[PDB]
Amino acid sequence: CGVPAIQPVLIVNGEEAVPGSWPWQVSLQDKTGFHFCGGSLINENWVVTAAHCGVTTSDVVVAGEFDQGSSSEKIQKLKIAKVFKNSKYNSLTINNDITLLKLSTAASFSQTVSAVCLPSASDDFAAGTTCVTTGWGLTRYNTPDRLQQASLPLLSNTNCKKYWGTKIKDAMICAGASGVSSCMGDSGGPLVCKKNGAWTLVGIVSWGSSTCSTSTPGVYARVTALVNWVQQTLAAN
Amino acid sequence: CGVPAIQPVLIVNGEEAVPGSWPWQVSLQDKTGFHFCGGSLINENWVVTAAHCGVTTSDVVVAGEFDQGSSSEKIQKLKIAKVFKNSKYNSLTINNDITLLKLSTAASFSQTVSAVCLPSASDDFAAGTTCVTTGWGLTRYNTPDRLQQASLPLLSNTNCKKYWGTKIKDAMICAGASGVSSCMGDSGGPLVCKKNGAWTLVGIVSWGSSTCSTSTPGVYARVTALVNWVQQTLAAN
Repeated sequence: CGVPAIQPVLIVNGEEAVPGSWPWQVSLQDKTGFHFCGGSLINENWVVTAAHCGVTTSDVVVAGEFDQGSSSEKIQKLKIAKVFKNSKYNSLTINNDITLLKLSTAASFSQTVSAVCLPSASDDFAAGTTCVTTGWGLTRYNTPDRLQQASLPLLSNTNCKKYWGTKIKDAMICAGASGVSSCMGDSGGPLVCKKNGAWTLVGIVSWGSSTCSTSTPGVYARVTALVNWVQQTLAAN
Repeated sequence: CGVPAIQPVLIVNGEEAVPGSWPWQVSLQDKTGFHFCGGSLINENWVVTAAHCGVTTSDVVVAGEFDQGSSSEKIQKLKIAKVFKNSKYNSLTINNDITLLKLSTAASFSQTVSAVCLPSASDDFAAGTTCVTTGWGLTRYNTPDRLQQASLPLLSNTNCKKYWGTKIKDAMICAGASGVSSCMGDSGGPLVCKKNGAWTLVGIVSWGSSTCSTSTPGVYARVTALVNWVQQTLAAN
């Protein structure tokens, strides 16, 4: 996992990504074809997203897109067999914001469709570390056709509390406050960090500034606090 | 519909309701028993809630509760056969925020469990009209065991724009700004108005002040703009 065939070359204030460079990035679409949330493939049969995306078996997982306005990409619209919302999820506090999507039919991995790595529960993602977030959410609080990316730093929970207070829980990790912002439509999408040459999912786009303020920290589901559940869920289904 | 057997006697700044007086009010609970959203029974097999509640077939519809901390109420924990999210729903803008829940097994109507009425698409709910909202959301931005209620006035879209601007769409109806506020956990719940002696669902608790400010208007899904879909959905399933 985590090594794109098409190497990425480095959301409000983001940049257009190189087509197919974030192979695990999928798009959650309603019956209507409307993109409402991002997702990350972890294997050919499972997608990780935000519990708040409120995905159902009537939504579809779309893989391999770059330009959502395009009809010329070899994309995969996959049916969802079932929705696994983490029982620890608290919608009131947006805590433990993660849901697993089991596909009815397996994605066909290619150059443009592949898996992101998942970390170990004990892994350390240090404050100051520069990671990348991707997605098709608003670029202006203004919806892009083409997939955007942005490099941004991890913050420590303590420093994040400075902005958000008691809203930040252990199962949360803050990123941003750097001149870029994840925004409406980015939710469920990946926050990845590169190490020993591969990308690991450290966060799931969860919530942030009501106006996608670029000077405010973005909040993501801390994958290290949720990976045991991911593993438990895959093991059992 | 809309005529409680146990007559209601007239959420932040609300009041405890008379037990069983809002018979259509249900509670959406996760596997864990955690109440995350409200709902309204429209008949013995269907529940109307907010699309944003992100309900799945793994959540349960609970009917007949007053005190969620109690073990002595004759309540009904109903399985959900399927989730019908309105395809018009836009999560980015929280527009057309409605989902229908079809129960696996029919609720047993009683004195404490019954249906709310649905209006006609053409119905007029005038600004200034006093309605009631119910639910178990926070009473302080602080979660209540016992069901709360609050009377509050309808606002016109135009006046509401004054506070929320372009966020207010045609499928939205504002209520509050009156000294009471719907709050986290109230979502999916009812906004009912009494006329010709019965209660009609005019709104579905949708969104509002990030701090449940009592001087800010609450936003609810305007049932008149969604009732045709409700009827279409029931007709077909």
